[PDB]
Amino acid sequence: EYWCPPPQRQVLLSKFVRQMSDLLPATLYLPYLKMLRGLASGPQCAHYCFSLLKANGGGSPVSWDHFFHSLMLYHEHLRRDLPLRGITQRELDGLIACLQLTCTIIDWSESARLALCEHAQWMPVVVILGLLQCSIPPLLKAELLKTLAAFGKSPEIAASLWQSLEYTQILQTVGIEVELNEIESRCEEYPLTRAFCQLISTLVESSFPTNLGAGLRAPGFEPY
Amino acid sequence: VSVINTVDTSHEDMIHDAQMDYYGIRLATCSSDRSVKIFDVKNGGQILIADLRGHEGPVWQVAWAHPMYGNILASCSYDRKVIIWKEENGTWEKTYEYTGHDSSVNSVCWAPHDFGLLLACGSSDGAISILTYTGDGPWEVKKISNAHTIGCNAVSWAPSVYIKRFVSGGCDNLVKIWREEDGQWKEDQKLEAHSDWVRDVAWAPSIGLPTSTIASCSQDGRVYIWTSDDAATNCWTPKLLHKFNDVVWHVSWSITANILAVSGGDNKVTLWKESVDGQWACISDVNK
Amino acid sequence: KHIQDWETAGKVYLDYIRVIDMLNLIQQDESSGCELEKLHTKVMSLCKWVELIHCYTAKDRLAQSEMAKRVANILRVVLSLQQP
Amino acid sequence: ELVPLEKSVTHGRGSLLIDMGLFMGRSFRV
Amino acid sequence: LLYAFHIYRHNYRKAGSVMFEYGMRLGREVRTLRGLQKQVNSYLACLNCLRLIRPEYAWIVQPVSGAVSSQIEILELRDLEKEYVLAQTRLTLAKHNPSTAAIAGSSAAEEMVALLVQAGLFDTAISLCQTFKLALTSVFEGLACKCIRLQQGGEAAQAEAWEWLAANQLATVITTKESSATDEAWRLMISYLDKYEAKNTLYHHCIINKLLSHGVPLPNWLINRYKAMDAAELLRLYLKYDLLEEAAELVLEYVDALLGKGHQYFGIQATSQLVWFPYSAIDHLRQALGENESNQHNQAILSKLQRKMDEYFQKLKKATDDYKKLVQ
Amino acid sequence: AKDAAFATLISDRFLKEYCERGNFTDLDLIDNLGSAMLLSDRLTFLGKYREFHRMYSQEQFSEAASLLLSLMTARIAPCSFWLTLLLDALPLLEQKQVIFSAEQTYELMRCLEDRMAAKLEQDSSIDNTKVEMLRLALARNLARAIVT
Repeated sequence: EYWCPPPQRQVLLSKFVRQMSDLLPATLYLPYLKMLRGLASGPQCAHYCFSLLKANGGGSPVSWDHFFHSLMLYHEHLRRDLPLRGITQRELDGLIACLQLTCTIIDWSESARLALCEHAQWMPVVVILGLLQCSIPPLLKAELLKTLAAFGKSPEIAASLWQSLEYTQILQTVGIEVELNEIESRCEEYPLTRAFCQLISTLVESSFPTNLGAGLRAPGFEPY
Repeated sequence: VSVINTVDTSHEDMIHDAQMDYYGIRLATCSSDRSVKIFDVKNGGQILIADLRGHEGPVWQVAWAHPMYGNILASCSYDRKVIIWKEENGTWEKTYEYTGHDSSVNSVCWAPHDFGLLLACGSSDGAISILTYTGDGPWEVKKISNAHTIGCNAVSWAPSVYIKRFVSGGCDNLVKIWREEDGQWKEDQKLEAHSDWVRDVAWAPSIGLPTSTIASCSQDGRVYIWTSDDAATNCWTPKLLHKFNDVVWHVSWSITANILAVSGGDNKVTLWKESVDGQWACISDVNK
Repeated sequence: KHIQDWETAGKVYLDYIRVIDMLNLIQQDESSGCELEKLHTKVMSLCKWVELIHCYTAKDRLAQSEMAKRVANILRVVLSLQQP
Repeated sequence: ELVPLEKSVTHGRGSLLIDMGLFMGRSFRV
Repeated sequence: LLYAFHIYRHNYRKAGSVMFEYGMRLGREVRTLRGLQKQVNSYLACLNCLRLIRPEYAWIVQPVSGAVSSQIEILELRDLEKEYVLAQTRLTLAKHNPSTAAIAGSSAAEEMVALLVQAGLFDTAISLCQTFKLALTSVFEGLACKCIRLQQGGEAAQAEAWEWLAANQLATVITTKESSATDEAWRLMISYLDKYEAKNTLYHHCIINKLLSHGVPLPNWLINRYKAMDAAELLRLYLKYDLLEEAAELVLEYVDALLGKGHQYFGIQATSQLVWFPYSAIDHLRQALGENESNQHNQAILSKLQRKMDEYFQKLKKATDDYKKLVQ
Repeated sequence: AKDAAFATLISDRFLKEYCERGNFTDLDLIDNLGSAMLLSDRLTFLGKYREFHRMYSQEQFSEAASLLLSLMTARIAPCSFWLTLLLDALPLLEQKQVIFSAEQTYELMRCLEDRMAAKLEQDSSIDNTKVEMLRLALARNLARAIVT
């Protein structure tokens, strides 16, 4: 109903999608991002809403150019400070909602899931991989890793992902072992561990890959 | 002095020359990547509007034409081809390709709108070609052979005052002025002062002045100022501006106040303005 | 006098518009005979020129056909109101 | 970035007269 | 009946107009699969009728069918051609996939192109791009992707690949046993490129870029063609993925070509005139070499290259003096 | 040897000879291929073309036309044979008793338009006349169908 490909009702709705896009106040940015999270359910409703964000930045504060540029700016700014503008609580809740909406679009629809990964203009794949090698707060590491899974659902990206998690040595085969013992074990909450298993379970489901890394280690998936 | 929008050219090599349009809304740019790019800089926003690739070698110079004839842009090149682009309904297409030269075409300069749509092409074969669009039909070509012994580096037309005249500088150490007499381009003057290759000559757009001024930069570094009080007399007097240690490349006059911009091999731009008494004085030093 | 091609296209368009207006007015204003004769002469001249319209673009063709049709209708009306 | 300061080999071949113009392309004056 | 009557009366223009009206009204009201097919048929008929115009009377005065400001869309054949191309691409996509079928049902040209490339119907995407003057970059990139996939892929992928090649058009039959499906797809792409070619920089660029998705040793024929056309671009892509040794080999070969040895393979014409040397690239290469400074072999090759270049330059200077004297 | 490549080659040479002479050689050998025809796509085309030839000659015009349209739609034929098949379809439409149905002629129209696009990416005059006559006949048949 929210997507218009006209009955007076359809015009008053498609207007309501566009008439509400006018507001730019920071107070309605979080909910309007949650609204689109609801509207992007069902594959067709994902691609169309993926195309709406694409054109809105071809500047409107919600767009594919702003989302992927805002993450790239935080890559350079958080890397230039390696041996701190900790992403403000509003820029954090702004980024989580922009990643929670992206996860709901690419899960329901795979066409977007194919189109959003192989992309070269924004190049999210290794830019995410280069973002994990700069040590960050654990919440951003997890959402980065999670989006890697929904991107890896596609088989060809899954095969490309299993050869990358091997070269990056995210798990040391300094990493998830220390965060589980020092941070999650102190908070008595384990949201990072549940998510790292859910990523492995998807990549194994696509394939139990051939020997993960020769030369570096003795071949195999055993250390994981 | 003040800093406005800084453009991102998305280029791959050294931009050899640039040139803005009549109204200052666009900027053409040419590089050694065989590509002439058009930029729409309006209200501080860098927008690449067109990318024109038709050359086989490096592009040396780009020149915009007068508004009345449309958006005509000339681009000379190493591949002996002078390509004239034209914008129709927002689309840039090649309308004419003059291939009548034996070596690299180094400079293109349009004539004042009063004369017509004339374009002069100076090439390293020592020849200057005058292309003329009569409105209907193709381009009439008048080639001045053996203009310079070694090669021609730069051409520039005189402000309309109508006797069609243009000045050309070559590697033969001589700055030559040309004049159209009886429909034929004939050599008018031979100005000799340089001890080496003339790199660029530009005729001042004299405003409200009986005198005609031409500037010439050279390989040795000596920038000379050529002045003729009476056009009839054709007696040109040179005046040394400053001997730069590094090779001076090109010279450019300001449209409104006649301020010469000189660039040397020292990667710096020195602005020179003549005082009331007559002595030339540098007003600012804008280095890269 | 100075405008080139003035006679051709200019006269054509002017004639078209004037003919429409005059036809309408005269029909309503007791059909004055002298004005009717003038209209006849003008419409004959206009036919003579419509055939000579040169075509460089597609719009030229469409406009030409439209004008021809309208002038033929007007010519028929004029014959009807004069001879019969 | 444009090379900081290579001014010897390319300068000797910059004084060459076979194609001083091509060797003097690096220049600019708009 | 109306349609038949008009076409019997040779009123090609009128028949076309009636069919256009037909199609519009059709769609507007009936949006079922059958109704949509009928609209397509109607547009096809309209196009065909308009094209029957007499050669003598090569003019079709067509007005906008405002009544499904009375506009007059003088479309000649161009615009209706575009509409029907769009409809046919919608139809072809519908057959391959059902959801994208519905999506084409209500979309635009760029959207059609996108979905076709995803599904793997490349030749159709190529044709659509040409009609709306859209560039062929997308299709070339998609083809390159499939080729890279097959280069290192499973058996099932190989068979599906063979299949979609038959959907496209392989020019000739080659008996080579070693070729397999992958090599057949390579040749298809190559042929499509040669026929539907435009700006060279664009197509070669996109192919090479996509090939280097995860690295690939380029074949010698391609290397030679590129060297003969755009050696500078060939060098830039090397530095993009850090292939310094290959870059140095290319530089040495270019130097040899500029000296007359195998100049044909580099597009060097040479009365000396052309001597364009990419100095900036050499500079960047030297900078990349002088960062890690660990491999002794790299340092040695750098030194060799530098010595050879110095020799080249002295010879160039001698030739220079000679030619200057000659002209004078 | 059950080789698809050599069979294709041989079938191609046969078609070339036919075009030049105007008549097929060794007609009998071509009629009884049977299941050997499925070895190559080009061989398959040859057999079906010869069958059409036989059919329309001995008053089986309807079946022949159907076979021709089938061949054209399957794209087995090379592009030069496409035009010949269309020329044959022309007198089939022309005959007083309508052979091709409306939908079949629409499919032929689509093929002709698709051929025109691919072609771009005397003879012409005859083919345009052919196109026009085709259209006229198709339209008359369509009228008769809308009628019936």
